[PDB]
Amino acid sequence: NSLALSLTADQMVSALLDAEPPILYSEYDPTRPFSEASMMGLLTNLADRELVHMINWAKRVPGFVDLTLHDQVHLLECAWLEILMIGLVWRSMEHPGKLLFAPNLLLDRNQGKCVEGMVEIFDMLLATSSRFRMMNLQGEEFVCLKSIILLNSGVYTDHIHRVLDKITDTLIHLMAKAGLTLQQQHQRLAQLLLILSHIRHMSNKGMEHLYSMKCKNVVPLSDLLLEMLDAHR
Amino acid sequence: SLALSLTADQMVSALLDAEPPILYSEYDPTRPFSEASMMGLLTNLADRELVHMINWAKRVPGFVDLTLHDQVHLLECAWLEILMIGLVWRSMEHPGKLLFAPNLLLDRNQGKCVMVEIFDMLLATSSRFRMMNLQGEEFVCLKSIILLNSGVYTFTLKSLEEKDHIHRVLDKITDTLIHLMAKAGLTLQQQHQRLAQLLLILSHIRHMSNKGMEHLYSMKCKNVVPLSDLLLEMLDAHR
Amino acid sequence: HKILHRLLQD
Amino acid sequence: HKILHRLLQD
Ligand SMILES: CC(C)=CCn1nc(-c2ccc(O)cc2O)c2cccc(C(F)(F)F)c21
Ligand SMILES: CC(C)=CCn1nc(-c2ccc(O)cc2O)c2cccc(C(F)(F)F)c21
Repeated sequence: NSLALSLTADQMVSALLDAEPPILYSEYDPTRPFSEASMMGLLTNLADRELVHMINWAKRVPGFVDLTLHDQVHLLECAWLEILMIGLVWRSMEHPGKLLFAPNLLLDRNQGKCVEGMVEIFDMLLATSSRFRMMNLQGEEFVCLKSIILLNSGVYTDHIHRVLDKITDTLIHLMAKAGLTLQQQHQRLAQLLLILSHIRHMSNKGMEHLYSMKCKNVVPLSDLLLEMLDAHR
Repeated sequence: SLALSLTADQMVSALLDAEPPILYSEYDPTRPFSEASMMGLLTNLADRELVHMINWAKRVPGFVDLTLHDQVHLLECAWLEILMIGLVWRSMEHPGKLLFAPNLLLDRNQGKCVMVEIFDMLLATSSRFRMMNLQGEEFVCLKSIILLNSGVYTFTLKSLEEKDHIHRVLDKITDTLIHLMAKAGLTLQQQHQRLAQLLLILSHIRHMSNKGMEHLYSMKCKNVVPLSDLLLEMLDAHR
Repeated sequence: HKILHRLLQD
Repeated sequence: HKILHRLLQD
């Protein structure tokens, strides 16, 4: 009874591409953040505005609409940080060694290593970006990956499974379209999906640090961010 | 080396033979046991399993090709993930229960905390494998994937060479998983879908591990549940 | 009641 | 050094 499963591969790709949220900007102040207050201030600000675009993007992901409101809330609560991060590493691809949080906000590990901030997570994101770049990740593949994260991350907590299969078909469709052999297709599929385990890892680590930021209570957090963080505690 | 030259069936046989034994807990029904008692059983058990895991790891095709420092890192990152998937595997035929050991079969009820959420995630995961009819051959491939993949992005140069070798081995294991599914009479589409399904599970196992490591840290701070020197060092690396 | 609940309705 | 390191190299 879900329309998602009736879509074709190209239809799914188009739906997802049309769903893509815009790339948002940070403040136009040109000072490069080296403190935690300043940097974390910019990240919370950015994440807040992105969460609104993400919420409306999610509703345009095929199959998501068919879920109960409660299931939608759960999936978003589970996957919001993963979705932001994979977006980050995506737009950071063409800037090796740097993290493009926004077009006007390009950070390096010297700002990251700069308290706390966290350099470990910073480095993880960079490695992920570099890997996406070396794989020559395509935009169409990226959108499929991001939607998988949305539907899968909170799944454990048939529709979702059947929808996830459709997205799998769509990824293979894209790879076949790119001229990849059968072996290259399933190898690239595995490579991409295994990246999701690390994205999960970074999200969990990031959530622990966001939680710390909350407790330190310096750097106020929006109600939405605290509720998204609460869901994890 | 050997890992790259191995056929699919050779890879499977090698992994199946490298399988660690199923250890017993020290659970005793005649004893009271708090709920830090159950955790004591599980940490004690995990500690003993770790020696056998280290053994199993060195027999994972391509693992020995790595430097001791890389092998150490991979195990520090993946040990809890590996124990958990092992748990879920042997718990398949026990719906609603987790078989930590042949003499330690638990349902979600028995105190714990609210740890229960991790318990339920393990139950759900195990439930997933059951409906997919996960095969032992597939399982051993998945477990070796965890080992080689979990810490691969948190290890410079020539250290880059180690990474590439790991990616190749992973690629080979992917080829092996497909080989198995094809053997099972699955259509290409069904092979790709099953492959994805299996790999997505690993995301949740990573999640369960992460949550587990947090509780583990808690147990250390509380200082009631005994943790082996090895478990503490393992926990040390993660933090 | 959470903000997500509201925003998901819009 | 590390126990894990010791257990591995033998
Ligand atoms: C320098 C590092 C590794 C910080 C981690 N991080 N990255 C983002 C983020 C914000 C917007 C976006 O579009 C994509 C993102 O990944 C983010 C948002 C809230 C908390 C944290 C944390 F984990 F620092 F608390 C975050
Ligand atoms: C009650 C629950 C589900 C706790 C999670 N958990 N499960 C195992 C474990 C031990 C042996 C084995 O063969 C397989 C396992 O998953 C384990 C080992 C150390 C710490 C924890 C911690 F801190 F997460 F509780 C562990």
